[PDB]
Amino acid sequence: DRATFIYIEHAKINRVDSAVTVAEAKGVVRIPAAMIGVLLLGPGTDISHRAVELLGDTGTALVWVGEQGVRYYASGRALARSTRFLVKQAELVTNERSRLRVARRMYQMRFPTEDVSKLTMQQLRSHEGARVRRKYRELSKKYNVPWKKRVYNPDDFAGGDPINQALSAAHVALYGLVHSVVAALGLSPGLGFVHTGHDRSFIYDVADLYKAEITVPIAFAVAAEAEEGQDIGQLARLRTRDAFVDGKILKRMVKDLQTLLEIPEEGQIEAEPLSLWDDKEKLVPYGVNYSE
Amino acid sequence: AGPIIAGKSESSELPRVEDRATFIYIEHAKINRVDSAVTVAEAKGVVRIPAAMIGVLLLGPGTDISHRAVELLGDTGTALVWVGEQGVRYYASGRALARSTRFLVKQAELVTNERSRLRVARRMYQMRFPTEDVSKLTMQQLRSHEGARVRRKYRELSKKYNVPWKKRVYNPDDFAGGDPINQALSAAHVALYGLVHSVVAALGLSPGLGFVHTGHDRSFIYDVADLYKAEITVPIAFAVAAEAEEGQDIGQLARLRTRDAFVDGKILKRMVKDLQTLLEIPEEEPLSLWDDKEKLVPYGVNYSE
Amino acid sequence: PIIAGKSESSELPRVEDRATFIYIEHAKINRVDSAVTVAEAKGVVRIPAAMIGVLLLGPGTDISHRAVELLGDTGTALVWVGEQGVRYYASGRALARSTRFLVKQAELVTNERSRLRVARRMYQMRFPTEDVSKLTMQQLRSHEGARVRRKYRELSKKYNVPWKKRVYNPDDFAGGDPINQALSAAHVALYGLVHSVVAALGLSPGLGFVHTGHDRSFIYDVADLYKAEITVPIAFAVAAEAEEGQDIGQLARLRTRDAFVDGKILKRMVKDLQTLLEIP
Amino acid sequence: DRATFIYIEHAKINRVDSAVTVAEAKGVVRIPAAMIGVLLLGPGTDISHRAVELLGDTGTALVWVGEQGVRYYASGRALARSTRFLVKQAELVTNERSRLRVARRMYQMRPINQALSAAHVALYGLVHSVVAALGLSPGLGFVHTGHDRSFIYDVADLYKAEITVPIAFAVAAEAEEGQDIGQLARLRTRDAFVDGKILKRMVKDLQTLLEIPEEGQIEAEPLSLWDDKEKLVPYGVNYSE
Amino acid sequence: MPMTVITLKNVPQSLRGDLTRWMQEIATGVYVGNFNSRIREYLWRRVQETMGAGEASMCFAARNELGYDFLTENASRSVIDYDGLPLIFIPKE
Amino acid sequence: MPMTVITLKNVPQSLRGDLTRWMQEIATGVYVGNFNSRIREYLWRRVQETMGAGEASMCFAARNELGYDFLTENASRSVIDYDGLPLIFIPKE
DNA sequence: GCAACCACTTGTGCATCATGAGTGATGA
DNA sequence: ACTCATGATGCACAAGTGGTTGCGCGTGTTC
Repeated sequence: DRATFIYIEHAKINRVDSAVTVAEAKGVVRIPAAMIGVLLLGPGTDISHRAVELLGDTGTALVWVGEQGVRYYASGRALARSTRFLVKQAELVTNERSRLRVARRMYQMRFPTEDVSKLTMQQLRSHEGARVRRKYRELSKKYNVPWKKRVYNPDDFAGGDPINQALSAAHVALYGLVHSVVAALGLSPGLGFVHTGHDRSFIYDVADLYKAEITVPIAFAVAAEAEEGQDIGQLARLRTRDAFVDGKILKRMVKDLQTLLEIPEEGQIEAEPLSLWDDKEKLVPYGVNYSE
Repeated sequence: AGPIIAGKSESSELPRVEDRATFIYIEHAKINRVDSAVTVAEAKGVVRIPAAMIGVLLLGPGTDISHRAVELLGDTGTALVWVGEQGVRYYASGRALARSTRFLVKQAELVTNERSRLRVARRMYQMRFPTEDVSKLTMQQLRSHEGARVRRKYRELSKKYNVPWKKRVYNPDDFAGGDPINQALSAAHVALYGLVHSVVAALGLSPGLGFVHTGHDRSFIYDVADLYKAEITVPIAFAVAAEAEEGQDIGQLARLRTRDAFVDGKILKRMVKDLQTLLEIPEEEPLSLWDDKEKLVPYGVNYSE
Repeated sequence: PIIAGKSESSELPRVEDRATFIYIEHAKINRVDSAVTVAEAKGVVRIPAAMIGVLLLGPGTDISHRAVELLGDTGTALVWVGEQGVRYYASGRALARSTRFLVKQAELVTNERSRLRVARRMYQMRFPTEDVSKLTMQQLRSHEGARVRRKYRELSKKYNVPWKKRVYNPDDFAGGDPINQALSAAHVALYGLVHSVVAALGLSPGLGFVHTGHDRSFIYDVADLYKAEITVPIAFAVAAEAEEGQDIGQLARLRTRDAFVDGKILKRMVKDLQTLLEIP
Repeated sequence: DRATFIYIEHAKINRVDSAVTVAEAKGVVRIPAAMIGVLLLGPGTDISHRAVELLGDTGTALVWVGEQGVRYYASGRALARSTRFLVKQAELVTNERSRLRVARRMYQMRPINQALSAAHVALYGLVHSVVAALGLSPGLGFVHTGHDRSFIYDVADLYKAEITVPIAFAVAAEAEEGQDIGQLARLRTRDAFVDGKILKRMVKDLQTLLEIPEEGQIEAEPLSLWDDKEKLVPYGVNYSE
Repeated sequence: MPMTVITLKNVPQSLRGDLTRWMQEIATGVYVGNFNSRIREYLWRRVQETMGAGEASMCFAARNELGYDFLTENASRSVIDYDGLPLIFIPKE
Repeated sequence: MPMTVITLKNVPQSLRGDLTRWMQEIATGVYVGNFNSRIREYLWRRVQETMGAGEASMCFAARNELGYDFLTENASRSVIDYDGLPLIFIPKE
């Protein structure tokens, strides 16, 4: 019931007998294949053929991500080739009753202090619009960042206020993490409940649960402590990856996904965002060898 | 449109899914991105892959691939399949280069509904065997009958080319062999599965939302590939095994003839049209909100008051 | 062996499959590195002479001996298209090594009955809506003239351009009017193409049927088959659509090349040259 | 009845009003266009468009030849754009009686291998130059048929046995070891052709073979620009240096 | 599909490798590939603002009697129209 | 008539000017032209017997997935077959 | 670790120039 | 006068090596 989300970067992964060999700069680590649930291959990663074969033999989910999963680049199969999440999501989105229930549940997740089990889609979207306006206004007041209106161009990132650029960069980093988690769990990024018609509708639906809590404050902080002529997008992406370093957000995302899909708590899985050289003490008893 | 940078390309700039080359097989090399190019660096020299024209990239034994190379291949819509020994070993692909989920939505609506799923499975069976009529066959009967006729086809093609076959059927789940016939069958089938995975990932369809196969994330890949495994991969692999002589690389000639049969059979456009017709989709911003009364609602708008 | 600057007829494209013409003026055709190079003041343009049938030499072109030798080797005929008509012709050895066409043309031009029959077929091709089964030689000339003036008048009225009751002649047709320049340009392009095709097929340009007495009579006879169909309407259209300050010759050559490509005058010309001489 | 055959080489021909201008190394020669007749443009010739126009106005047969007509490269129109010789040749060649008569008339008139081939090719070039200048079709041959140069070969067979064969045998005897025999044969043939008597005889025999009446015939004048300055000064051919 | 030919010289190495994703290199700075009109137009569009201060020339099948046409942007050898016929012009220094 | 491309370098100037009689030269050492199979074969045979101590590579339309096939004679970049797909191979010094 | 940018050497080939040698491509 | 071959002669550009920075490509509750 425990899934480990191992993050690898700046390393060359190979295979010896049944364990992947992560040749970092710090040293060589010998993680057994069976313990790895999800492999987050970050930048500067050279994966071998035998490593991929061994990881796919044990049902590992290889997801090629950015620094701490800010960007989703590619992914392999699902965690243990488990399509039960995908089937449940398809069943929930297919008919209007379960789609309505799931949308209400996401809006409730975004509305802890209000009950939205009786509001309609028009009322729900109006409430979210009011909530995001209020959140933007109060964060602007807190961070002393001037704010007028969310204006941006999907094709012209350079032209825009620094706050809007930071918002876009942080939101896209959150989208990358959402897509990484979704691809690891085997869900379909296109089968969205509130958003529909796009290949990443579910990604945006899930990321909207964390926009008002994670990425919007990060973007406002970035815009506040930014100098003129500085790369706002890079700053926001780096701050978002720093926030993603802890791994609490990824575990919360896995739990919230399983909650949304009505997965019983008995059948729910638990994400374990392990680290290699920061969690040597935890991994040594599991058989993970270390070399220096 | 927007600014154009090396290594990142839009869906429009890419060829259509049905207008690309089928597959390339790379082994004992090291795929690596240098200067925004998918480069295969062997011991002798370096080969640049035209990934925009390639549907799926097949990674063989001894193959090392970098992170940026994987990102570039995913950007070009090229799918990654680690085709080692004993069949396909892994799958990988980037974001779908189709921004509309209409195909995926229709596939989900068909697979969730039991009657729709049964109808789709019957359509696939009819497409595999057009002469018969299966308007009254059930799911278990469909599976048993497809297995029986696949075994019969294998026996017939073994008799035609006079090759010893041990009454076996190819299965991507742990199929191993050492005979040249086994190697040719494995090569043709892994090429077919890579092509099917590339097409499905390109069209936005979910590989796990299968109708005939269930229980894994690549069930729909198996379902789509079964439509053509008996009509191309098996006869071509048997022909390769019959033609193969002493001291000849079975995999090389098997993949060569597999590509020849894919080109002659027009497997790529045929697969696109078969996926069009199987989902009962008539010929015809993608993102929008969902509503009950008004169906789709425009996105990117703030609803005050 | 293979020597740079020399090629066989097999290595050259067929008469049908090459471009129609290239016009050159105020330049210097020259051979450097065994290439047909057209040198202007601003730079040099190298011509793929194997892909062009005839090269029109306008005013100011200074061509050398080896350039002419190379152009004749490629099969590209030369015509000096000066002001007021075609001024001089030139062609190298025919890139057709069989004279079956030439022998047949000779045997149908020496015989008077054969000459009558060939002129009959050419009139029938120009005017397929009539009957000339009993029509004679000078009457054929008179009918051809009457119908060419009728076509000229009809096209002048259609495009609303003043025409001074004349028909273009290759010999001394001088005019400053835009219609005169357009007619001259289109007609010299047609005559150059006809001369190129005739020289390429091994036919004798002097063995004419309607035209006789000079060595370019067959050229005139072949060009008459397409003069009123293509070149005259093209020239009238050019004069109609011509603006102020627009080079009449350049746009006229544009339009006549477009008509040649659209009308397939090259393949049609070879096919007609085959049928007029009864080659099965 | 005078048809001058002016051979120009190593020159640049431009046009002064109603007179071509030949600018060789020796000097500048102005020639009225009416007396050009046949202009044999040898190697090193850069003919101008306006000179071509003037020569075409006066019925000039421009033929691009080699050194003294060894090789035939290209040709323009005929003498006074006349086709009487061509028409006569065609009439003689299509029917059987005149063809047999002309073949009989030709028969009545009529290292070492490499030299013979080179000399024969030089004779072919000169014969083709003369034929193209006169207006005859090189393809319509009497003894030889089915080739683009059949008539050229037939006419060259007249002079093969008494010009090309002696030259080829002389150069074969005189040849040094490791020497280009073809170049030597071509140079000796052009040296033989310098005098121009062979050109006159080729023109005379071409006119004779077509049964052209002697009164209506025209005689060839192998004119030389510098070797015959005294002959051209009364003609109006200005000279300069 | 018409065969498209692109020649690059003095261009950033990033574009040199980028064009290899669509059309191969047969010689230093020479590219050949089969595309339709839309892909070729988008690829020349990409080349235009990626070549930097370099020279790019593209040749593709066309509907003229030569059978091809040329697109060049900031190239040594321009293209001159000789009465509806594309001929490569080489300016003299 | 399919489009054909020939690239030359380190070849005699005679061949450089001679190929311009058939196919135009868009950039230094690269030629483009539309010919049938016979003319293209004759042009390639002419190139083989005139370049001498040089390298030549030709690209032409073919009947494979990429739509083209390559002929090279003593060229720096060779051509190798990937399951029937011609891809350019660049040797490492 | 990977990949791009960058500086910087090193090198291959192309284009220009000046000189000198040929007039050329060679089958009934 | 032309054209080609040849010998210097210089020059633009490409490929390599060497550290140095960064991990990248930025919409989806904006009219």
